[PDB]
Amino acid sequence: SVKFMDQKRSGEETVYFKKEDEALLRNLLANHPEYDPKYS
Amino acid sequence: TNHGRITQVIGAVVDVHFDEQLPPILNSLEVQGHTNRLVLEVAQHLGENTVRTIAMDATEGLVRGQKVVDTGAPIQVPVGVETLGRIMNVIGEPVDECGPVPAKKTYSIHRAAPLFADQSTEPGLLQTGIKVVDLLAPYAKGGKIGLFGGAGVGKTVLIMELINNVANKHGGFSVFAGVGERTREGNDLYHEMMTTGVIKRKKLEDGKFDFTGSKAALVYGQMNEPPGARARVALTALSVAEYFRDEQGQDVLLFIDNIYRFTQAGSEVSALLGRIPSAVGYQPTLATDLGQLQERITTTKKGSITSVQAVYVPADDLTDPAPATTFAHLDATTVLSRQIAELGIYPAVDPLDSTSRMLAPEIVGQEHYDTARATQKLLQDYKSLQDIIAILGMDELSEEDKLVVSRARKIQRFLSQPFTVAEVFTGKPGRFVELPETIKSAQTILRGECDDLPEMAFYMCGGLEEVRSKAVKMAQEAA
Amino acid sequence: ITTTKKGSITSVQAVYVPADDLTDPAPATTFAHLDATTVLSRQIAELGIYPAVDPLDSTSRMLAPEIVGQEHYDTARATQKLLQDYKSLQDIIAILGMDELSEEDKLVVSRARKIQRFLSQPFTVAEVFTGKPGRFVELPETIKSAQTILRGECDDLPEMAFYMCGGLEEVRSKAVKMAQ
Amino acid sequence: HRAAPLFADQSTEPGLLQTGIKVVDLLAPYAKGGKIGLFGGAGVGKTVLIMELINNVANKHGGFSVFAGVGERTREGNDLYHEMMTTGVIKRKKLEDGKFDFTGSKAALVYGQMNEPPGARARVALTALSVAEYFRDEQGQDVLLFIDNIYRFTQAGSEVSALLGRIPSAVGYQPTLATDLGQLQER
Amino acid sequence: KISPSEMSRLLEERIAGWKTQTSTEEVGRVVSVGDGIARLFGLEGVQAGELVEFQNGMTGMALNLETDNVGVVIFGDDRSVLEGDSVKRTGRIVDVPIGPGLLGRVVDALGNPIDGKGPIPAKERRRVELKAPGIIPRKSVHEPMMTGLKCVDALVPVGRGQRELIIGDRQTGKTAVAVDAIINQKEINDSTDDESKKLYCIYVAVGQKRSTVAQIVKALEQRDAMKYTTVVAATASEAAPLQFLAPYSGCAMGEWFRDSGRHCVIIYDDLSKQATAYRQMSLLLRRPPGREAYPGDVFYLHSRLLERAAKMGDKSGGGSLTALPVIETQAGDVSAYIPTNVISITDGQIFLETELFYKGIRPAINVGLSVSRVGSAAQVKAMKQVAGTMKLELAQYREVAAFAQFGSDLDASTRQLLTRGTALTELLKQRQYSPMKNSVQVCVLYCGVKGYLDPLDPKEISRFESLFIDYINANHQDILKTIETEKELSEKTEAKLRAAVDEFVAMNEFKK
Amino acid sequence: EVGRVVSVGDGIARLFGLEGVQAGELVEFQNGMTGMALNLETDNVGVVIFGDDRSVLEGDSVKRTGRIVDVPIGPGLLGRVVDALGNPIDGKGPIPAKERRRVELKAPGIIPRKSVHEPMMTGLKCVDALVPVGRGQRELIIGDRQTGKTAVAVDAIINQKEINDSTDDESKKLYCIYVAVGQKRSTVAQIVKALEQRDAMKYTTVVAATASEAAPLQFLAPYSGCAMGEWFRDSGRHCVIIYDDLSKQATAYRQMSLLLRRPPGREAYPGDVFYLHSRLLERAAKMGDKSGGGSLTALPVIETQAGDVSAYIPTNVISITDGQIFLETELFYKGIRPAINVGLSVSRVGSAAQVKAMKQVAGTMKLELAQYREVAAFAQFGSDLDASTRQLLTRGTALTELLKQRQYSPMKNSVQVCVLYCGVKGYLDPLDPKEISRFESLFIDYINANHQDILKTIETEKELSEKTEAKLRAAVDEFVAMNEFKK
Amino acid sequence: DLKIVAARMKSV
Amino acid sequence: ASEQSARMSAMDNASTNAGEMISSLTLRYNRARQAKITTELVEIISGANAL
Ligand SMILES: Nc1ncnc2c1ncn2[C@@H]1O[C@H](COP(=O)(O)OP(=O)(O)OP(=O)(O)O)[C@@H](O)[C@H]1O
Ligand SMILES: Nc1ncnc2c1ncn2[C@@H]1O[C@H](COP(=O)(O)OP(=O)(O)OP(=O)(O)O)[C@@H](O)[C@H]1O
Ligand SMILES: Nc1ncnc2c1ncn2[C@@H]1O[C@H](COP(=O)(O)OP(=O)(O)O)[C@@H](O)[C@H]1O
Ligand SMILES: [Mg+2]
Ligand SMILES: [Mg+2]
Ligand SMILES: [Mg+2]
Repeated sequence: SVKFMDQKRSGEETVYFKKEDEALLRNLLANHPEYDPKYS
Repeated sequence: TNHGRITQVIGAVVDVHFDEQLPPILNSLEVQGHTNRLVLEVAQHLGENTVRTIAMDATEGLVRGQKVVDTGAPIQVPVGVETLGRIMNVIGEPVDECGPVPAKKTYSIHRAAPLFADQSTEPGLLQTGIKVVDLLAPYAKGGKIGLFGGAGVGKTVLIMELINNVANKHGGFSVFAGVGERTREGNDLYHEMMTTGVIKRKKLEDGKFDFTGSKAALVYGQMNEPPGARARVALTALSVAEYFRDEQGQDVLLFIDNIYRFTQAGSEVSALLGRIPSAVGYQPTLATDLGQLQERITTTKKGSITSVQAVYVPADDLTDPAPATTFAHLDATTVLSRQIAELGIYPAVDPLDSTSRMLAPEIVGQEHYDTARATQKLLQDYKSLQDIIAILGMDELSEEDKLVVSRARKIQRFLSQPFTVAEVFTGKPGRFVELPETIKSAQTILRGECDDLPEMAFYMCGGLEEVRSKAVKMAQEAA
Repeated sequence: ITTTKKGSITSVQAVYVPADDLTDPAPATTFAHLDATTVLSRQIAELGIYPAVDPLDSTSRMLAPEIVGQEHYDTARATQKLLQDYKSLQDIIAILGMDELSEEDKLVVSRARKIQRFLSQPFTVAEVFTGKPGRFVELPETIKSAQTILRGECDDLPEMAFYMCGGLEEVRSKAVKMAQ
Repeated sequence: HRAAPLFADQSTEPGLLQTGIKVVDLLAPYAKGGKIGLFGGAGVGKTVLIMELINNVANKHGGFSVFAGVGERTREGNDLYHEMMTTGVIKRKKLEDGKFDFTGSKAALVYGQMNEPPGARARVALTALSVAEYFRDEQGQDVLLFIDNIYRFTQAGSEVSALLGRIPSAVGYQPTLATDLGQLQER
Repeated sequence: KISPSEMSRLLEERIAGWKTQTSTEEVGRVVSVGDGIARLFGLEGVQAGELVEFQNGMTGMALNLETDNVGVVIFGDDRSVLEGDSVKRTGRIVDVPIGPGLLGRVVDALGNPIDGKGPIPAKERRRVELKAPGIIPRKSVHEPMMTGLKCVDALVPVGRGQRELIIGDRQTGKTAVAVDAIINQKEINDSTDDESKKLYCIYVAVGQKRSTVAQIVKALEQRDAMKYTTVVAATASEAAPLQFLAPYSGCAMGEWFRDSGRHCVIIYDDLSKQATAYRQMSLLLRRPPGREAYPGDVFYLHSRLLERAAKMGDKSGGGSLTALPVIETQAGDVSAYIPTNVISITDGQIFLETELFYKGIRPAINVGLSVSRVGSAAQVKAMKQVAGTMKLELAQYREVAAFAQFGSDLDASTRQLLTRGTALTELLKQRQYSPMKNSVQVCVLYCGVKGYLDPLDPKEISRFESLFIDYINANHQDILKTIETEKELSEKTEAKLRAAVDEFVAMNEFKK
Repeated sequence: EVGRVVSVGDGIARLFGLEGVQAGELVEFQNGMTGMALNLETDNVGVVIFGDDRSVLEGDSVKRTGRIVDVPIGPGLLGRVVDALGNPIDGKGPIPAKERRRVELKAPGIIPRKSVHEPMMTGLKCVDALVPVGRGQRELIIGDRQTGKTAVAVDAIINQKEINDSTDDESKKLYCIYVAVGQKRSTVAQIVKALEQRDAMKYTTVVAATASEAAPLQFLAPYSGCAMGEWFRDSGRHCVIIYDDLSKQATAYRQMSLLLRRPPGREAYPGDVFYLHSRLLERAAKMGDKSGGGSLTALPVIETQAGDVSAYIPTNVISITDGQIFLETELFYKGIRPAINVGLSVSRVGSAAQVKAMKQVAGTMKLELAQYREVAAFAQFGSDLDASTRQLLTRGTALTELLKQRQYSPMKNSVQVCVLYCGVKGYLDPLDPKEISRFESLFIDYINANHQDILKTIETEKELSEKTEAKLRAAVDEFVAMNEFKK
Repeated sequence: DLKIVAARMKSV
Repeated sequence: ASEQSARMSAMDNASTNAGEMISSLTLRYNRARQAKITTELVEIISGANAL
């Protein structure tokens, strides 16, 4: 119950925020071109 | 000199009979007719001109009726700049294989603490180059620091990083005391100190040595040694530092690995000295024996000693009497966790158990205080949402709670950083993060400016700019 | 007690365990002297399973494939894996229920309950307080039955058809009689 | 320290105790020669229940009462004394010379203060119990005994046993726990 | 097994017919030493609890009288003492000075100052272990103490003559509560010439290190608080007997104010340290132990200590001696030996938690477990009128707390409770070393309970209160004077208060 | 001098006399039995007997030999089984050794030491990859009963016969010492048989202090083994010593101390248990080039109860070792054998005790296994997952099925490198998990049949250049082409 | 043990 | 609608089962607490009487 809940929580959070990080990495360089090395 | 006769031998406990002129307690006695030097420290008076003593070395080979000589004073350790760059034992003997200590003075390891009238100084801030420490548990320049943690959490690595980031830049001297740690660690530390200029050994054609410079002194009471040695080696190093404090007046740095071993040593002999055990096997004279040590470590109007103590916490139980008593003796506290180290977040500091007397708006400004308290509030909020996430899932959380979770995860990953000495584990290079950069980055993350940035980016990054660079690289590698 | 070049002593020792505590010094010391082990349990006896052997705490040194065959070894290890996978779900079944589980886990639970009930034998000496006659069981029949239950050739049968039946022919006959 | 009643001098017919309270006499009927647990601290109206039991048993059954404070807080004792003097359970009337005239009251008090050592707190319940045994035997009327707190009496016994050097029992308690509780409660 | 009389130096005298027993009952010879304990032969005539003096000037307490020896605990280190030394009686039981000469002075557990400012005048020296008051001389608690904290003064009130335990875990804010209680008395003591409306303070430290006692003294000297208090310091370097005796010395120093009729409050830091020292003294005298190796005389110890806190009647003088003992719990388990012994002795409980210290709830008072067996009797009516409401409101919030993560899905009649509870919880927050008066507390809690903070963002409440205080302190000092003098919130003053609140809200603008 | 026995009981004697006894010396009775003096009280002397007490009779004469308790050392012990005192029990001849060594000795100091850089090939895959072991290290093998500890140690012993046969340089050979405390003679005989069946005794010796043997022998046997290994350590020859189980030694010490009327402590043990194990394990070391350059690796073994490592002996031995190899029953029955929990198991030395060729693969393997452990629980429930997450699960399952091994079937380092290369570069993701157990075996035979040169190159250069990389990739492609599996 | 049961109770 | 009804029923049953498990764990906790106290005290006493 303890290790069960802890590992379930860790996996769920990991998956959710991995998806979100994939989307943010897709949409980053457009909205912040000052960091984009294409324009440097 | 008086003369006595060993009467009985029980492990590390030796009873001695004198015909006249008993020695006071804490005095040192030398056994005559032994293979190597064997020193005994008086501990009790029993009656009939008999005393009970604790051996520094192994009692193997001792004989009843064997002769003993009182020195008329307790264990006197040499002191001065001659101990610098040099290793020493509990009894002051060198174990560096470089020659004897040509000290012009000796101090008794047993002294009385400075009185209440000798007040401290201002709570000076100490910059270690570590982020979570400088932010949430600021270390004081003149106060005691504690590193609590079990086995395998990063105490020794953190002390080594502090040595690299403080002792080299420190203009005063420094001392290290190995109290029941591994000997391999001592060899590694000595080699690293010879490398980074903290020790400067120069051999000569005539077989002698020259430790000129070498602003460090080492004392070792490691696990191989018996009780009596592990206990008194801390007092030895503390006297070596008290010399520089009182007379020279220079600021001093003291590092102790681990203090808990010192307490354990007492338990190993208490039942042999006829004492009844305390709660969980420890001795009755736990709090007093530890306080008599700790009170000697304090700033005065002549100098200052900044100590850094690593406290073993067995079975990750902070309710144990030894750390429970040690908590009250410290100005700054830093508790390391296994649950955090499992996430690869090194240093594995728990920012909700670490505290510091210095974290107040009058010492550190409100820009620091409010930032730290907001970080702690965020992390506690993330901790309260753990069960809801584990049962129901992230789908049930509102967008406010999702923002909270994202920011808390980013903060957790951001407090991590790589050390220079951990290159041999991770391979990554080390970083030195100043405090204003840390405060700027934490304010930025809490304000919501970096929500767009990915969570992975905030890993082993000294500064927010590095995080941006890592995010740029990860986005470019994505396409 | 030891086999020697002269003769041999086989020994069968019943070791009490006070307060159902296996960490007591007596059984803890006794564990080191044994070549084979059989740990009985009260949790399994309350389910009416007899012999109340806990097949996970039980072990032996004569289970390796260099002594018994690889089919025996593989069947035993598959059964142990199945029962451990069923043990790992006890908490989430007690709190939430079987509905939360997936289909693989439900199949696992079914086969684990079936193989638990199948590892239950009516002895001859128990006839005085049980009534049902004794069932001697050879080893190859046990191995075939375990193989069939693990493959999935007995999922159609009920769960209470494996209780005190010995081989599988008795299980199928009891399922037939229970269909009525 | 008095021997308990024998097997012959003991009544085999149990009987309830007519208090005058509805919930008590309905769902938790008391009994003569009984021992009634009272699970409740403050903020519930315990003291008023106590005074009501005393008054009702004195009016109807004509029997007096006793209160024993086994290691109680001292201010609580003062509060109880003043509440008793207020409610009429105690009648402390001044006299001309300067003495007092405790006329017909309904309760004696025996206080073992918390500041008292172990040995006193352990021998207080027996004092009140003898004071009540007086009314039972010669007076021959039913009486009510209140002990506040039974556990404190047990603590005092455990301490006293620890001082004399007796090896403690299971959970630190004395090895004479049930025996002492029986020496008390069998009277 | 040999007796001190059986050693082979005295039997050479007895066997030789030597009858040189003219050695008086005053003089004895040390027989054994160790671990802060000494064992003597002689002194047949010494009292239990009596002081004795060695050759080298040090002194000790005789505790374990025995048929053959005498057990002594030392007020120092054993390097001074050695077998064969002589010991003589002083004749006097352990005592300490009492008077106004201690105000503004730091002293050890025997009155010996450690401030370095000078000696202590003392026309009266009082014993350390005395009988506590009885029952008739005492009086019911009907007067408050005014810690200065909103949560305590409202929901966990402390009266004069009470014993309100401050129990909690390490680093929660216990010493802060105590120091705030000390500091809040400044405006009340400086605004009065009589020594009957004042409240003096005593701060006993046990097991602490000097580098924080000095910080406490510094903080109190910054705010001019030491002029009406004194500190008793028994630190960790100081031996076990001094840590054991310091609380009794503090109670002796406060008994002067109690008997005189002056009101004083004594704070103990931490009592558990005292218990540990007592254990260390009992296990070395080879006394029989109990559970956690504590002797059976621990309950008697804390009881003797705390039953002196009292409220005397008008025939004795009307004085009082409040107590605020502090205890550290190691995991929140108040089921341990010493916490359970102390909560049974005390008239209340202030339970500080660690989960709330990091949620911004500082002071971290958990009002669910915190109680006060005295209650509203230790409150002015002006505080009763708002506290009786706020307690119920917070209890309702405590019943619907888990729904805070689901309030989006609920309906009204359950979100109002959450909102009011959140507003009150953000109101009860306070700043370190910044206490308030009861009048300001009443005004702020009237603003709170009467719904003038529901529509605000919580984060802005900390601003609101501050501005409001200045507002009233700028404009309606008459209301504060009336509440302080009459100790009541009448309908006219309540209307004035609503008027001031409306004017304040009209002047300023908030987020939500 | 001589003395007389005053009291006798439970394998312990109390003497009167011998005022010139050294604490810790051997003592001889008038019936051949020996003893060790520990408690030099004032009136009497407390001796512990090396055998049964039926021989001693409360009045027997006793004599001191003057020798501190010591044991023989040398190559005469190799291939032999001896008791705690060096007396043989194989039943074939005496011990031909001339030089002796004291049992209790001072460990070597800080200066005559160096860092750990050479690996100790354990033969297993999970250990040699994820929990590496060095020469001069002290790594604990802690677990419950019947989990595969003695098997790990015996595989470590067996893997060395190839390394030792293919050389005559004693500086590279690794000798071994197996100390059996508390075991029964049947088990020790089985271990000796398993080693002789594989020719793994010409470089090992055994020190059997079994259960029938008195407590002092169980207490002294590990120190005797360390003394026998210090010969290799100081002579420039590497040795590995295994203690099975150390806890049994602690129990024996508790028995002796309680029968000498010494007072107990926690769990009835003394306070000197930490000193006992520190004395013993600090003798393991890696010496410098001036002291020969030898080594003495240690692999103690501990049996916990109910996995409680919060106990008193496990806590100490965890705090005085340079690593941990945890073993669990859940993993043992799930199918993971050896049942090494790679989360709790660590090695402070780490990559420094690892070959570069193994570093390159094991870093990625450790990372992948961390991720798999993190999402394994979520995956079991069953929910839609991204391709990347599914890939992580597939690779973690593949690696978990790779690290399984048969008992007494160790492997060379180069073969481990090749197999883990096949596992890491993605040649097992599509394949069925249950099939991998033969993909391994066949692949091994293939690279031992036709690609010996790759193995020789990895053994010599101890790295993976691009040439060996490409050759191995081509070999794997040929192998997958020649064979067929379920996916 | 105790920590196990306490942790389980907290979780439940 | 059927889903939400079943969800409420499942939450009811889960809370009930959790209460039962809490009762059992409370019994076990008190047993272990008493055992710890007795064990520690017996250790202290046995160390006190072996002097
Ligand atoms: N109202 C408060 N607001 C902000 N910080 C506070 C407040 N009260 C206490 N603290 C802070 O909490 C920390 C603990 O302070 P304090 O010493 O008063 O608690 P404690 O329980 O006595 O700690 P210890 O266990 O060392 O005695 C300090 O940093 C203090 O500044
Ligand atoms: N890699 C392995 N694969 C399959 N079985 C193994 C493996 N390793 C060990 N075992 C099996 O585990 C069982 C126990 O063997 P082992 O001798 O290692 O016990 P142990 O862990 O030392 O505990 P103890 O000696 O106290 O009984 C044996 O049946 C053995 O075949
Ligand atoms: N900053 C770190 N980075 C990476 N690994 C670390 C770090 N700190 C500790 N570790 C790992 O944990 C182990 C702890 O060893 P050590 O530093 O001596 O801590 P302790 O003495 O508390 O057990 C290290 O060997 C390492 O494997
Ligand atoms: Mg370390
Ligand atoms: Mg404090
Ligand atoms: Mg084994």
